Amino acid sequence: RVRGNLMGKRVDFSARTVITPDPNLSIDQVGVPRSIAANMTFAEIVTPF
Amino acid sequence: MIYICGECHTENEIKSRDPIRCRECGYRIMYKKRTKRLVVFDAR
Amino acid sequence: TCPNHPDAILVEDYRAGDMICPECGLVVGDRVIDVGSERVGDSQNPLLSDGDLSTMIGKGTGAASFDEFGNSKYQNRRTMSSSDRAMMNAFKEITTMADRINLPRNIVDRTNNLFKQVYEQKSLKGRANDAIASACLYIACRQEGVPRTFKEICAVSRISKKEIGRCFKLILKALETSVDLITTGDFMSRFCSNLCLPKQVQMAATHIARKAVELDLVPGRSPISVAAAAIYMASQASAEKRTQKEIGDIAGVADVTIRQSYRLIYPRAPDLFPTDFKFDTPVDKLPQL
Amino acid sequence: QEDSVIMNRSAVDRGFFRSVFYRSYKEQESKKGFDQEEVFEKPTRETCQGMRHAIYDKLDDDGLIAPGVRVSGDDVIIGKTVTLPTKRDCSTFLRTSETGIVDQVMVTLNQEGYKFCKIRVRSVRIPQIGDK
Amino acid sequence: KKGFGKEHAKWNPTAGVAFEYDPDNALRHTVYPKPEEWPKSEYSELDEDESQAPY
Amino acid sequence: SSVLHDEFIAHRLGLIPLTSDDIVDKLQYSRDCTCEEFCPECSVEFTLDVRCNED
Amino acid sequence: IVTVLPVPPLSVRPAVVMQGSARNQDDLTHKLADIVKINNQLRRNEQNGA
Amino acid sequence: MIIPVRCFTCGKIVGNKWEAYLGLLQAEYTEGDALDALGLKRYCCRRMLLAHVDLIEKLLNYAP
Amino acid sequence: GFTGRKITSQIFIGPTYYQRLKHMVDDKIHSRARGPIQILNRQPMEGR
Amino acid sequence: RHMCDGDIVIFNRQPTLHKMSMMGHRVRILPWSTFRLNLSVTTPYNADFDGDEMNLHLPQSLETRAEIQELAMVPRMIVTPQSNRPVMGIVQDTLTAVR
RNA sequence: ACACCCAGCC
Ligand SMILES: [Zn+2]
Ligand SMILES: [Zn+2]
Ligand SMILES: [Zn+2]
Ligand SMILES: [Zn+2]
Repeated sequence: RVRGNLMGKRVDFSARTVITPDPNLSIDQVGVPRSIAANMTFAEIVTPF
Repeated sequence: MIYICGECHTENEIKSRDPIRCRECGYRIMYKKRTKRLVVFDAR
Repeated sequence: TCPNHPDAILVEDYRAGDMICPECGLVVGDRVIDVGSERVGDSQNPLLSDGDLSTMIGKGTGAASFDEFGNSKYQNRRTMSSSDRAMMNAFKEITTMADRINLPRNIVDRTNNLFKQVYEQKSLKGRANDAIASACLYIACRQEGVPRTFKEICAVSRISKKEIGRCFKLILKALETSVDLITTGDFMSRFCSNLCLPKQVQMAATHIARKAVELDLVPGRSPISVAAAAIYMASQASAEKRTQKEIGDIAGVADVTIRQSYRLIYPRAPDLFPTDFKFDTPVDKLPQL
Repeated sequence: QEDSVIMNRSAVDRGFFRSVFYRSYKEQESKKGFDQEEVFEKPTRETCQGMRHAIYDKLDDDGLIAPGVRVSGDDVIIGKTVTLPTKRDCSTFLRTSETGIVDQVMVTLNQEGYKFCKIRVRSVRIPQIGDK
Repeated sequence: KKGFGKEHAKWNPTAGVAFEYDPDNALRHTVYPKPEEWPKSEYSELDEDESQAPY
Repeated sequence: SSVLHDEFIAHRLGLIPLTSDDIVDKLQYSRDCTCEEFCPECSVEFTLDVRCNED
Repeated sequence: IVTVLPVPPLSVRPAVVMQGSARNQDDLTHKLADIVKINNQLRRNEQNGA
Repeated sequence: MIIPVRCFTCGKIVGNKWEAYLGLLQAEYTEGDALDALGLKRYCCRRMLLAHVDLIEKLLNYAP
Repeated sequence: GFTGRKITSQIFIGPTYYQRLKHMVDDKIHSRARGPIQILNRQPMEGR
Repeated sequence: RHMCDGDIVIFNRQPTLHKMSMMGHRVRILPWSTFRLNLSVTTPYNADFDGDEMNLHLPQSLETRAEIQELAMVPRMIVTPQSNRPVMGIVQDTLTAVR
C-alpha cells in the first residue's frame, strides 16, 4: 500500500508512446500526436478577456 | 442468417435456436457468409 | 437521475468514466467505480446451497508448526454442512459418471442443475443420492436431444434399471415438468458409430426406422428394439456385416427381442429402404431367422 | 540520428513492409448457473440494462457481426446477454484505438459443448513513423 | 481517378528517373578520396589514363 | 474467395498502370468535379469478374 | 491483547463483480468468516460446558 | 506471398515478369541471363524478382 | 533529392535484408484523462 | 480544451535516474503517432530511438504549470549541479558534421 | 481480480 499506492500511484492526464527524432524542433519543444492532444485536456478559467 | 459448413461449402439457413450442425454432412463448424453490405477500399 | 431530465436513462462513458445524461450532456453523479479486475477468493460454485466462506490450513513449515510427536498442531477441520458435503459428493460422482461415456460438460452442468433443484425441493430424501444423480443424468441427456438408454446410464452406475427408472418417474413428478418422447432416430448415431458402420448405412438406418415407425408397422415396441432391428436389417444390405451378438451387446437388446423385431419388419423389406441406396446385397437375399 | 530510419514513402505506397494484423476474439455461451443464462442475441435498450455509448447496430439477428463489416474503437462484435435473476449486457468490445474489418466469424461447439464463437478482425498495418 | 505522385506512388508515371550532371568532376561537387578507383560515367569524356577532369 | 484478403487485392489493383496518353488532360480531378461521388467526366469504371472452375 | 477484533469496512475488503453473476469476496472476508465460525464454536462450547 | 506488381524502389513493373522468369529458368537459363533477358537492368528490380518466394502456390493447395 | 546537388561524400548503398518487428507504434500509443478507476484504491486502472 | 501548441508538459523517461530525467517541454502538434524530441535532449534522458517509450504528464492547474515553466523546463536544466557541466550537448550527426 | 509465462526499454 505505502510504496505501491501512496508514494507512487497511477495518475490521470498522462500519455505514453514511442519517441522518434526531430532535429527541426527546439530543445524545449516536444512533438505530440494529434490523438494524444485531442484526448487529454487542460482546464482554462473563463475570463472577460 | 446464412452459414457455410467448413467441410462441404453448403449454405445453411439456421435460426437462432437450432444447435449448430450441417444438414448435408453433420460437421460442427460453421462460417458466417460475407455480408451483402458494400465496403469500400481505397487501393492506396 | 438527471435533475433536469429525471426520466432519461444515463449512459456509461467508460472511456471518460462518467454517468452522462444523453439529453443535456450533464455529467450526473460521480466518477464511475468500475467493478471488475485491476487478493480475491475462489469462484464459489453457484450450485452450492450455502456460502461456504472458509479457508484451508497449509502444510507445516517449521518446528513451531509441529507438535511433540510428529504431528501438526493445526489441522484441516472443515466447517462444511452435512448437506453441502453430501451434494458435493454427488456432483463429484455425477462428473465421474458422465466422463465414463464421454458426455460433454454442458450435460454435466444440466445434471448438476437438476440435482440441485431436486435436492432443494426435498421430496426424495429416502432414495440414494447416487440413484437421484443417475436419474438426473438421464433427464439431462434426454432434454438436450441426445438421449441415452436406461441400460446405458445403468452401465456407468451402481444403481439398477429398476431403481433409476423409479427415481426418474419420481423426479419428473416432483419437478412438474415433462420430456420429449424418444424417437428411433436419436439412438441411431451412437448405436451405429460404436458398431463401425459407413455413413450411407447411417442414412439408410435412420430413414428406414423413421418410415417403419411412421406407418405404424411395429405396435408398441420400444424405440431401442426398432432402432436395433433397423441397424441389423440395414447392415446386411451393405458390405459391412454385423451379427446378433454385437448389435445386442451394443444396444442393450436381447436376441429374442431383436429376432422378433426382425421377423416383424422383414415382409415390408423393399418398400422401406431409401430409393437412392447402393444395394450391395439383393433385397431378397436377407436371411430370415 | 540515434538508431532511427528514414523510409521511402513511395516504397511504402508500393507495398514495402506493409503487413496485416489478425486478432481473434473468442466468446462462449454458458448455462452453468441454475437460473442465469447467457445467450447470443442482438440486445435492445428497451429490454437489456447494462449497455454503454457504443453502437449495437452492426450486429446481425444472431448477435454476431457479419464478415466484411468495418469496425472501429468501441464497436460491438458479439451480442451476449445474461438473464438477470430483465437481462444484463456482457458483450465483447473492440480494443481501444484498433480499427479493422471482420474477416471470418466461426460458430461451433467447444470442448464443453457450449456454443462457441470466434471472430477474426483483420487490420492492415502500413509502416508509419515509429514502427521498429 | 486522376492523381499525381505526391499523393501516392500509384500515380507515379516514371520507373526511375536517372539524372546526372558534370560526369567528370570539373566542379568537384563530389570529392573522391581515391579517384582512380571510381568507374567512369557513361557520359564521361576522358581517356583511360585520366581519372577525373581538372578542377 | 481467393487466398488474398480484400485490401491486398485492392492494393495490387491500384498499382496496375493504365494507359493515360490523351484522356488524362480531358479528365478532371474527382475533388473538383461537380458530380456527387463519381462520373465519366472525372473517373473511369473497371470491372473484374473471374471464376475458376477448371482443374 | 486482542479482546475485541475490529472488522474492516466493505471498502477495505470489497467484493468484485465478474462476468455473469458472481459475488467473489476478498481474502479478508473469508478470514472474517473463519473468525466468526470459530468464535461461535468456542462460545457454544463454553456455553454448554465442553 | 505473390510477386509485387511494382518494384518497391523505382516503380518498374515486375508483376508481369514472374511467370516469364520461371519459364526462362525452366529453359536452363542461369538467373543472371534470365534477369537480363527480361529487361531488368537496375539491381533493385533484379533484387525484386530474384529474391521473391511464390508462397501463393503453396497457399492454393488447401481447399477453399 | 531536394536540390539535385551531388553529395560531397559518396554514400555506401546496397541491398540488405531488413525485417519488420511486431513492436508497432499504433499498438503502443496511449493516453488518459479521467478514465475509469479501480475498486480498492479508487485510482486509475492498470494498462492501455 | 484540447491541449494545443505552447502547452507545458513534463516529459519523462524511465528509469528516472537523475533530476534532468523529468524536464518540461512545450507541446507542438505534429501529424504522426510518435513523440518527437530534439537530439540534444536525448543525452539527459539517456534515450535512443530504437523503440524507447516516454511518458508525458500534462499539468492541470495554473500554479503547477507556472512552476514547471519556471523551475524544470529544458533550457533551465542545461547545466546540472551534479558535476557543474552542461548535461546536454551536440551529438551524433550534428557533432560529426560540425567537426 | 489472482497467478504464471513471454516480451519491450535501460
Ligand atoms: Zn457440411
Ligand atoms: Zn439531463
Ligand atoms: Zn465527376
Ligand atoms: Zn526497380
